[PDB]
Amino acid sequence: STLIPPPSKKQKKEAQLPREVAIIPKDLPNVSIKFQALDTGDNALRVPGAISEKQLEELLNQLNGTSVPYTFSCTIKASDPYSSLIKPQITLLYTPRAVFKVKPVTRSSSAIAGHGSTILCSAFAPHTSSRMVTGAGDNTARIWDCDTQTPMHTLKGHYNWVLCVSWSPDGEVIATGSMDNTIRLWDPKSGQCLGDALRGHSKWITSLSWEPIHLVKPGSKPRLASSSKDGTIKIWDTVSRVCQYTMSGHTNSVSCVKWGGQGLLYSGSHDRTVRVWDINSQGRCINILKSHAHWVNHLSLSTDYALRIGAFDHTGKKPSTPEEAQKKALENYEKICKKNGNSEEMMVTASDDYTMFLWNPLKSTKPIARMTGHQKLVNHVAFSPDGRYIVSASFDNSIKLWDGRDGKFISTFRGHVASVYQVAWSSDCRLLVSCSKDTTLKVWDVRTRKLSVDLPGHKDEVYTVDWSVDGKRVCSGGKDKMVRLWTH
Amino acid sequence: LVVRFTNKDIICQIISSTITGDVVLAAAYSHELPRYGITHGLTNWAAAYATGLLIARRTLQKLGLDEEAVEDGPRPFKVFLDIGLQRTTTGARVFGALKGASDGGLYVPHSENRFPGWDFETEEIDPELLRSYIFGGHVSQYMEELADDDEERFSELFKGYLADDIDADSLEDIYTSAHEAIR
Amino acid sequence: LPVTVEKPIPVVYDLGNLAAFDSNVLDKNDLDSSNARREEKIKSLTRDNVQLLINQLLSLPMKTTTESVGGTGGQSSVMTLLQLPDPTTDLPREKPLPKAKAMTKWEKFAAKKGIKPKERAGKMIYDEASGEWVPKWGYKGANKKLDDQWLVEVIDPRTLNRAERKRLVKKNEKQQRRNMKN
Amino acid sequence: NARAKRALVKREAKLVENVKQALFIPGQSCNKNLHDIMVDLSALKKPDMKRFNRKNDIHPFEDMSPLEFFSEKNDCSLMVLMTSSKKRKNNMTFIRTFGYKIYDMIELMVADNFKLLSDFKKLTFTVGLKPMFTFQGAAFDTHPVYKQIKSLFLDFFRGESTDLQDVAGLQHVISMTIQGDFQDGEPLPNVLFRVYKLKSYKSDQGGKRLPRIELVEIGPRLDFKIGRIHTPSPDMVTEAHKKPKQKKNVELDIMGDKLGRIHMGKQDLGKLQTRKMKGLKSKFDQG
Amino acid sequence: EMFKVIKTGKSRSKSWKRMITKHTFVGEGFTRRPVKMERIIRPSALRQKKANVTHPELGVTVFLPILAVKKNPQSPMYTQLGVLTKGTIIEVNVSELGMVTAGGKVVWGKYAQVTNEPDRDGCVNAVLLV
Amino acid sequence: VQPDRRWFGNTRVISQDALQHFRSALGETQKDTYQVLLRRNKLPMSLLEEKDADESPKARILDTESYADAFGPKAQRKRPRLAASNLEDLVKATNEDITKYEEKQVLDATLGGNQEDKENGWTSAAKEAIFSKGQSKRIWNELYKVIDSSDVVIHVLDARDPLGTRCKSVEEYMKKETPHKHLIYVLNKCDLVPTWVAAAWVKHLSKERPTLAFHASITNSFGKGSLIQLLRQFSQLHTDRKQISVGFIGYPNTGKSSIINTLRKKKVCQVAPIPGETKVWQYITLMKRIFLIDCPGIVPPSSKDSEEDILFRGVVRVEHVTHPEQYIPGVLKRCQVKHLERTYE
RNA sequence: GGUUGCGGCCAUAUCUACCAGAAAGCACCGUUUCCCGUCCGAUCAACUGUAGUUAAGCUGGUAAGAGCCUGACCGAGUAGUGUAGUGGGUGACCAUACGCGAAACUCAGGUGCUGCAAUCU
RNA sequence: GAGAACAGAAAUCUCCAGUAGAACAAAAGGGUAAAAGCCCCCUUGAUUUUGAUUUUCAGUGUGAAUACAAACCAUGAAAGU
Ligand SMILES: [Mg+2]
Repeated sequence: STLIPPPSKKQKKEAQLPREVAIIPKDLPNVSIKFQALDTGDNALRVPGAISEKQLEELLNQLNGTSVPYTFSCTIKASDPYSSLIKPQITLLYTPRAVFKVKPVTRSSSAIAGHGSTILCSAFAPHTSSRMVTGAGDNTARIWDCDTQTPMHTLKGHYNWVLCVSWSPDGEVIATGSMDNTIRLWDPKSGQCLGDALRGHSKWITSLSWEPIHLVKPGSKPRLASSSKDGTIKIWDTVSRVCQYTMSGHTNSVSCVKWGGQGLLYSGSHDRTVRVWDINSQGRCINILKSHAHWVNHLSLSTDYALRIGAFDHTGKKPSTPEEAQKKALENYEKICKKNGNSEEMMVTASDDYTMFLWNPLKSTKPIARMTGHQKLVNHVAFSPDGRYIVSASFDNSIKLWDGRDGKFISTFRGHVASVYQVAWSSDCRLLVSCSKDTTLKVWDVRTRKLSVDLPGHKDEVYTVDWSVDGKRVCSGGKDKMVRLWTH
Repeated sequence: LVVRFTNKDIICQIISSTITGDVVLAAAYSHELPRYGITHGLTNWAAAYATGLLIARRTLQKLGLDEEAVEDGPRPFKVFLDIGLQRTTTGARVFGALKGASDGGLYVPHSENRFPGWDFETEEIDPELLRSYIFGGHVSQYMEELADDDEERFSELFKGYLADDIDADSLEDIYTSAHEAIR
Repeated sequence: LPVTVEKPIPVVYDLGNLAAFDSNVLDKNDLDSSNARREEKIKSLTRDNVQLLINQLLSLPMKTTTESVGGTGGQSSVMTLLQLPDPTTDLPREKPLPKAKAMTKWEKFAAKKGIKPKERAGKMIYDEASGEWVPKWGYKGANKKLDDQWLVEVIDPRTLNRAERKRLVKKNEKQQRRNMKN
Repeated sequence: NARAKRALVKREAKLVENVKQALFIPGQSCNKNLHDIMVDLSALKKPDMKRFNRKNDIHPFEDMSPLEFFSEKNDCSLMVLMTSSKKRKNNMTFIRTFGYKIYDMIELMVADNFKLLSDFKKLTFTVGLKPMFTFQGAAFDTHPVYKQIKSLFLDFFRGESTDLQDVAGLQHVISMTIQGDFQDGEPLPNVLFRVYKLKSYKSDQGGKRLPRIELVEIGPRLDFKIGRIHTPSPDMVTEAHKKPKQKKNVELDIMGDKLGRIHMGKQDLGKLQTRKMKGLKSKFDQG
Repeated sequence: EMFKVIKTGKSRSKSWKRMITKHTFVGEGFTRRPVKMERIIRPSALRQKKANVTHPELGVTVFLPILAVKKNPQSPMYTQLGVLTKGTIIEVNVSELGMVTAGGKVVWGKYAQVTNEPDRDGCVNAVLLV
Repeated sequence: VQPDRRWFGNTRVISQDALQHFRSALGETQKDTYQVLLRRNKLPMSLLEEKDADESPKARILDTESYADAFGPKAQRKRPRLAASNLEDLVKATNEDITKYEEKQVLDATLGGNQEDKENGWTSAAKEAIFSKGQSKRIWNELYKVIDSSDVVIHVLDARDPLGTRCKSVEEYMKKETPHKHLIYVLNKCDLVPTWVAAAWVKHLSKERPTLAFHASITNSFGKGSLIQLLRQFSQLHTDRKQISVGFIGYPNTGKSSIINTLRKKKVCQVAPIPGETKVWQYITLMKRIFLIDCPGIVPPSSKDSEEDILFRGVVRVEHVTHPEQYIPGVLKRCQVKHLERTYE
């Protein structure tokens, strides 16, 4: 075991003396401080004393008339959120917090037996963290009782690998995609298959996307969008289980499809092209984006989190009526969408060309900004729950953070020793769990841009990781065939 | 975390160390289970698991982890289980209380070599058997077996179950509801 | 509410032992056993000293690891521990230094000659004419093979070999005793 | 077999000595109150607390052999002997041993105003935590008797030495205060022993890093009167205070890089008379 | 063999010298001593820095730096000399393979055994001892 | 070979915290010329490198389209890729590109003098073999041998043109392959330059290496004491080595033999104004602990070393040059008229 | 005040012989399908609290029971020991102080308290 | 000590005593208690690598032993050892 060099005798002598008392008697600011909304609003050059964080929060609350805490950041150089009073017009930039705190995850629970093959995918239920479903190489899929950490309501009927598994935003239906050219819908509370398996695809399903609740008709059930390696996408109606519209604009395998909050569908394909499709216009393409040199992998949107957990929140409270659920989903979508002062959603496209592009498909067809610097292909990209930051995973063992507002690079989360497959954002946006080909999982804290804790214990490569809506539990799955649950 | 089992009752207590004597920070007993709807088998495996979960969640809530604090983070409450003179045998309901406490948020460092269903031929825990034991599956199986065996024993044993009109699946449902109420 | 402490003489701290020394004057009358308020003055002085010591201790740097439980010796990432410096106060040792020295009459020759220390590879040694290693010593040693073998061509020679082993062991013990005599 | 070899190795001296064990010997004249005081005081010394089985007729100042024999047999470097007499009531004699040889002895007598743990406020305490020390009075750092008292108490109550400490372990503080300053010709003021439970509160006068500290005495409260004193010889003092010992211009830079300084000397370019090349000389010209 | 007698002087009759004609690892601080002092000679052209190690799992092989030589059979005096002598176990920089043991203690070094004879080959091949 | 759990044992395992600390140290630590490295403290440098970058080298286009697809009998690339989206953009990017190409062609033609050879059909004469020294195989082999056999390398420089004589080629290899070698500079021939010139040279060169000034002569000299003290200090640093070897690197006729001779205070190494006096390295002992080594003059090949630049240095013997007359304008340019008018009649 | 759990002091807490215990809880008890281990379901593991018993455990009360414990000018500031002086004694010793400083014995008393959580007519 | 076909003064079994006149590596303070004793299950270690003493003849920025320290290892549910 190689050890850090020990301190010298001079270091010991220096440390033996007292110093660094935090009396801070007066610390009267030399320059006035003003509050400005981070988004667009400037709100007033005050000259207060050594006011604490609570005092600043109270001042902002009484300015807003709520005396809703906001996180105070200095001028973005310093870029440091009395915290900033040590460095000395000064402007303090604040953003809504959406008060919540996900307890850091540092311990596992147990190693659970199950599928006799590597785990492939997982997804926590949008409404409760007590139930979760994992897809694995074994043809069967199993739902796990996250409380007791035991299998429950095993899904059977498939005859090939369960490539992808997704949970409906309403939490009433589970959609599972397998290497076989079929998709099956299952009741989470019984495991029964909802009618005959969806069929019509010529090749295995690559990804699944559920229609957002706020766009669905009041009282009706959401549709299910699916993508296949053949390059075609079908919009399946969960009621009739029949694909109303088939789209095959992509000339190669479709990497994934994302259902935007505006009703448009954005998908990446192996043809090095990104296409925007509108469900309203009888499922017809509207625009084509051509900037990636290599194929596009894992297209993502800023609103993905809200759409996934539409009508729900970290508290897990369920809606009473369909109208209330739709209203809550619309409010949740607007909260992130209207952060710019106008209804807009950002889209980030990743590709194996060592570059990622930021797009506003509705506003303009040109890329807003180009994110570059990775040494290898970017496997995974995950927008923050509020769109504040963009994080991407690459095979070069490095994870990079980019500003979600303009795509500017922020920092690189170093520490991984193997290719990073996928990452999942925390509900409060404070933490970020990540998995890599190496033997251990890792979680990063965006606030300090530093590693939070290493989570070893997996016996082989880990391909799947997800964070619960409430943030209480984190699941994972890998080549070891053992499903692991992690929580504070 | 001191867990002791007596006749008709289960005693679980979180205990610290002091010169004047041990001090209890929180305590729970099986006789409080009826508060959550559990009326029979207060000293059984499922009751032990429920009591462990209840005490763990209660102490977690009292400590402020849910719903000199300097030097973040919250420093989760780690506790070591103590069973006194209770024998170390795989499947013992004491290990069931340990599992319940672990599920409740108390991170007791423990291996799965003594949970029910742990086979010696293969070093793997059978989660189905553990779930059955947690949800009183063994009790329901015994009731089903007695349903076609001599009725005198079935009328003496499980007499409370017959009085309350309990059945095989109703026992598991009651245990799940009791766990939810405890939470 | 106030936490700052001011004294005519600065307090001398010993962070390696969590100790603080106060040389300030003390009033004999106030601390006299006959005074009812005797306890209050001592309590206030101790409170001030403890406040100063706590401030100094919290002013020290603290470790912050990113590992997990794993080896129970290491601290969890959630925990952070103050790095106390080495003790400043000198305390007497309970026993003298064990730095006894003796060449045993072997190190002297090994230094005089060019005999380098043996590499100390291991017990394992290849036993020819067989498909097993059977280490030189430690378990089923080959040295015991002569006793278990069947023909000892050229009084039982096995007893002679055992006597030779006993003689060598006794010679080693006698050499150890001779070196201890020095 | 070799089971006792591990115990002998543990007893054997090392470059880093183990935690000193405290042996409490109940004297022949030891009284019930003295026994209770000894038990209360030793409760803070756990897990290094040891109590003898039977009462012992010990006269340390008349014959120190019994103390050395007890230390050798029990391998306890710290010893406290209870003694009670009409002249010396509640006499608690503390003894230190260096290699089983008596290092120093100091007689401490507890005044009748002592308060036991039971009589204090009903508050709890954590066993095994390192106590904090606060010495009051310049005599501790200047008076030989009080210097010896300070050293003995530090060696007794400090517990195990560690370079890393947890904040949660700072639960209680042990305070020793002298009953006022004194000069020559006056009896040595009694030493006041107090133990205070620590409490933390928000201050707002510096933030979380400077919390307000409140105290709650839990005792045991003891007032020690200085009796007979014995001191070690200078040779023993030097031997006990001896570092195990187990480089110029060489510094282990960060990352373990071993760097050596060059330390170039001054260069006097005023020397080195430039070669008088024919070109520089003005004796030859062609203008 | 492997010790070619090298003769020095105008009248070559006082060789006193030995040259290692096989590939050898000489560490990082080699720094040849004065001619008059050196007896065993290992030419620089025969000094290897990076060895080819094949991973038994995944069938992947990588070119990694050599760290040290631990156990060379046949009079391990050669181990002290650092000769490869196929059959020797040498330390390799496994950091590239990203091997991580339980507990988060990523392994950047591990043992490996050379599988090819460097005398007849211009490269070093070893099998990783997983 | 006996089986064991070692060999399949764990030896060098590192922890994440140590990796983070070393990563921070890499960017925090800075080197000082007055300090020299003694031990590298073997570390997984691979896990600490790969600092942040914003280039993202060109993607592997061949993977998306093979060579046959781009062109050939099949040639499925029926259309250009990412071509200009509009005719106006094409015109804008082509009209200016034509002017840029014309300007670049004019700039290149300003130099061509190969145009004379192309037109008149004549060719330049073969480069004289004398101008190719010192670049033989033997001299470079001796240089490498002394470098490997010297714990410290002392580089001599000519005060007249130290930068030209720096011969950076060897220094890069010294820094990369052998960090432990000090590679200390020495400003020789300071007695032939103005004092302020030498002072400025040492001031500007001291920012990277010690660069001790020296004048070499068996008779009265300068810097002998300072260099001896420096060598003694370096030997003291390697106290446990039992010896230290120092090698003299530099251009031919730079005074390496003279430096060694004055250090020995007697005639030890053959010295002559003609370069290449020392043909093979030799060991010289002083103080019983440090040994001096002098290697032949080494010159790194480079097309920018046109014979005029090489000749004015002490690299080449002027005897073998075919036409010494054509070099007089160069010495006129390199020297003021006053100095020649004084020295020359 | 009884009681269960975790303990501190560790015989005023122990040992022998006798007697009671309202409610609750310990305790015995009833069962071997499951987890579990034994030659033995005796021990232990699990189920049952259902068919009972306060017989036993445990708590409490008694013996001028055996031991045990405490305060003490009772021994006692006594014995013993130590240091000093032409005090007497030729010296050793005798008388004094001058500092430590006992115990048997004896007088009188007693035969469990107490820290935290929970529960009971 | 009370009892059991051969079986008695010594064969093996059941019960009540045993402060331990059990075997404890130790003499021995007199210690060791739901053990340091007895019955049963799993287990290699002369593992490496960093630092201060020792040695030499490519003084080996390491080739080795010694001491310390850190990883690793055995066991248990765990504290821990
Ligand atoms: Mg020359």
